Amino acid sequence: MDIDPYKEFGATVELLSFLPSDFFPSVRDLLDTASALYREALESPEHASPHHTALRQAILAWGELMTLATWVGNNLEDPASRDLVVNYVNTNMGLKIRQLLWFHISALTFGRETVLEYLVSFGVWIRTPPAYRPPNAPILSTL
Amino acid sequence: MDIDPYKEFGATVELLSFLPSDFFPSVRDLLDTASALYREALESPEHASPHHTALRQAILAWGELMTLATWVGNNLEDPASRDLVVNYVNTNMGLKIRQLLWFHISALTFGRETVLEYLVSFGVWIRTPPAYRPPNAPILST
Amino acid sequence: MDIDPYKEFGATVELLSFLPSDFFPSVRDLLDTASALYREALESPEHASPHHTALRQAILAWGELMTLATWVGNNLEDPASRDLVVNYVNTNMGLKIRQLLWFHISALTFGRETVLEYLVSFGVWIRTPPAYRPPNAPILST
Amino acid sequence: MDIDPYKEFGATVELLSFLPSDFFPSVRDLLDTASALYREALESPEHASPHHTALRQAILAWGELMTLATWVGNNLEDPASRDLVVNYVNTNMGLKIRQLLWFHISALTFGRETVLEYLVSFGVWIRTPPAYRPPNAPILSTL
Amino acid sequence: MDIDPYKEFGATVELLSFLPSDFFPSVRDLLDTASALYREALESPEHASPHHTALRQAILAWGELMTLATWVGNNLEDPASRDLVVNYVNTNMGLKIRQLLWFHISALTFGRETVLEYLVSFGVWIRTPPAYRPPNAPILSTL
Amino acid sequence: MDIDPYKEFGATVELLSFLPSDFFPSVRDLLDTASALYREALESPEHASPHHTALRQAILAWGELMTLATWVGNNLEDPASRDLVVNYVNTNMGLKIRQLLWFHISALTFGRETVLEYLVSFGVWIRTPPAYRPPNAPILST
Repeated sequence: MDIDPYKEFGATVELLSFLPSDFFPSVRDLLDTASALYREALESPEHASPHHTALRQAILAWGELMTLATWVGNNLEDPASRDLVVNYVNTNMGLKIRQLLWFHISALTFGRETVLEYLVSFGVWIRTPPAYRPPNAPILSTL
Repeated sequence: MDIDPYKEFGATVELLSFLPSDFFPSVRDLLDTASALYREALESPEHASPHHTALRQAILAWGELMTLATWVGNNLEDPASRDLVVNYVNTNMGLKIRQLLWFHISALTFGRETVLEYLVSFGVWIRTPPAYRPPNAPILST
Repeated sequence: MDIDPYKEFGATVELLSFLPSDFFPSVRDLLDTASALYREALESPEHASPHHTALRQAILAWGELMTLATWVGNNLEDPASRDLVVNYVNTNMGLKIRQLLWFHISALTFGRETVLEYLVSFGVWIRTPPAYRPPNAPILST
Repeated sequence: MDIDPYKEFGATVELLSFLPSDFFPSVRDLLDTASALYREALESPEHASPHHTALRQAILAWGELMTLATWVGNNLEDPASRDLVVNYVNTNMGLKIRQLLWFHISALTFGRETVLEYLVSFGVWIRTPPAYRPPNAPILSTL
Repeated sequence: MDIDPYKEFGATVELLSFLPSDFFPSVRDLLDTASALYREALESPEHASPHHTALRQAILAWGELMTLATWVGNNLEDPASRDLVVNYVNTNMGLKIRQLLWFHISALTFGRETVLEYLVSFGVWIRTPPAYRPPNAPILSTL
Repeated sequence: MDIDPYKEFGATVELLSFLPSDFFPSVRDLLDTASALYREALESPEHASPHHTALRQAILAWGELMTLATWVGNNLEDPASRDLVVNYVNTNMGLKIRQLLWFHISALTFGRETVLEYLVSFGVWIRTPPAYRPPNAPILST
């Protein structure tokens, strides 16, 4: 069970490790986006796509991790350990959760095919060194 | 954002508030059962039933948390915070992950409706004093 | 070569990893039951169901191992190695042979699907703390 | 329950005790043969013939006996007992398991009828003393 | 024989001397992208295109070379020679492996004709002196 | 990417490693044969068959390894490391490249099915003992 979360969505995780951290914007932005755009889809008792379901589970998990951060904030005495822990959290689990959220929400809004083709073109782009790399990378949209 | 992860299956988090904490099992056994019964359906490219997807994401989350715990165990100095964090994980977040995993596993194998009937029958069983309560609470099979 | 002997029946060795060791019964009683219920179908020339074939080969293997144990008991000098080997057989290899025999016997008599349901229901029963667990775990019959 | 493992395959064990040990080659050769030729049949969750099923069970049993040998190798102090035990193993259980494996795999590759007729002719052959016995015994093939 | 490997696909090594070295990105990025895209089709027991087959052979070649690198790292004593071997490998032979990977992967995604047109357009781009050279080097897209 | 390159042609490294290593000829004679027969087809602009393509890429890999060999021979100072590296190459990677080249060449000349049958028959020949084995090993041909 080395399970790939994207295998049922056509892609893999090695695909997405090509592109950097900074392209993934803040967790709070993605959560607010998801809420504002698809609260009707999330809260309703009908699953339109498995993207929505994994999105629900990821949002719940991230809420639990925020509870973890708060609990460690309100109980531990050593500032070093607390800072190190929250740094690890908001860096690495931030990376992974932002990745997952971006993929699911992008595939919903713009379509699975378009996202896969975008990631193909981006993997071709960023894998080019600066000399022959264009300065303004591809951007995402439907048509 | 105020989501109940069970809203899409007819169930509700309040419905599991019937069940106590101690009832749900250790995590290692759950993961072992899940793998040994559904390895091929998990790793394969198919969302044959969305319970599979929830199980995928839950297992990945628990792996992420185990990586967190190991990272903390092999980097920090004060063992107080270390053991405290490990305890907090394995108790409190273990509760949520156990809830979610148990539910989705039971729904995969035995069926959603039968699981709902199991939960409500257990709530009837436990909303009852000890004496007239039979000592063999319901456990499920087909 | 990495074979699971249960792969051909929808089951999996990981699925039996739910069950503990002590649960499965002594070997002599299993062999007695097997013979007394299926002597004619075993010795007869017919592979009416492949569980019969697995049972044949398993009984022959256990007879081979009992012959091994007797051969060691009536040829060696140091009783340490003697009793050690006998213990190792009757515990560790007994585990595998008991697993295999119990499964194939239950599948012969009661049915493959019902046995799978039995295993998963037992896993639900045991992935549960002691208190809310009923003290009458499922046992099977028709 | 003096069960014959071959009664459901047309033959018996007294049939095969006519022919010698040496005709059965090494266990490792047979296992590697079985793997190389029919890993797709073994590992798949579909039983094509009861030969395959008994083959699975025999391979698992032999793996367990190898585990037995290793365990005795790693725990006992008396070299005499260890050597005697492993000798018994690789001689006698070697004989039986090689017999079983050869029969099943041969019947699969070449057919049950051909194997039974081969064993008939061989029992007629080796049961002849050297004077009137041919020097180059029968060999196995389809056509 | 000095086979021109790109000869089946209308392309040349002369066509690749248009491109500089730095244009090709790091090998780990290539492998990660290739995995996350087409891991299933690679491990799939089917030859979808000769591109796939050459890609499989090249991945195995790189695996052999990295295994060699690890062996030499874990057994050799003369350190300057060791480091020089490692750098020589991962630069000089990594270059050609990157050429191979990039070509076949881009041909899989976007098509052979498109890659050829890309290469000749890039040649027109770089063979222009830097003054009147436009600032945007072309890249690829399904847009 | 647990890749086995022979999957495109109905075989595996395990099916191929069923033979010993000594059977596999030296790489030099293989390149001699392959060149002196199919140089015109392999340098051609034509994907005549995937066997040719795997052969092309494999020959590139081996030529590049020989380039490495010459670089090492003409640029290191410590001859011990030179010997270790070079003989390690021609043993370990020599084995794999020999296997690959022989497979694809045999498939070109005689045909895929025939080479598979030859592997099977030769292995069953060589592992079976000589007395009851056929007197001569089979040798593949149309």
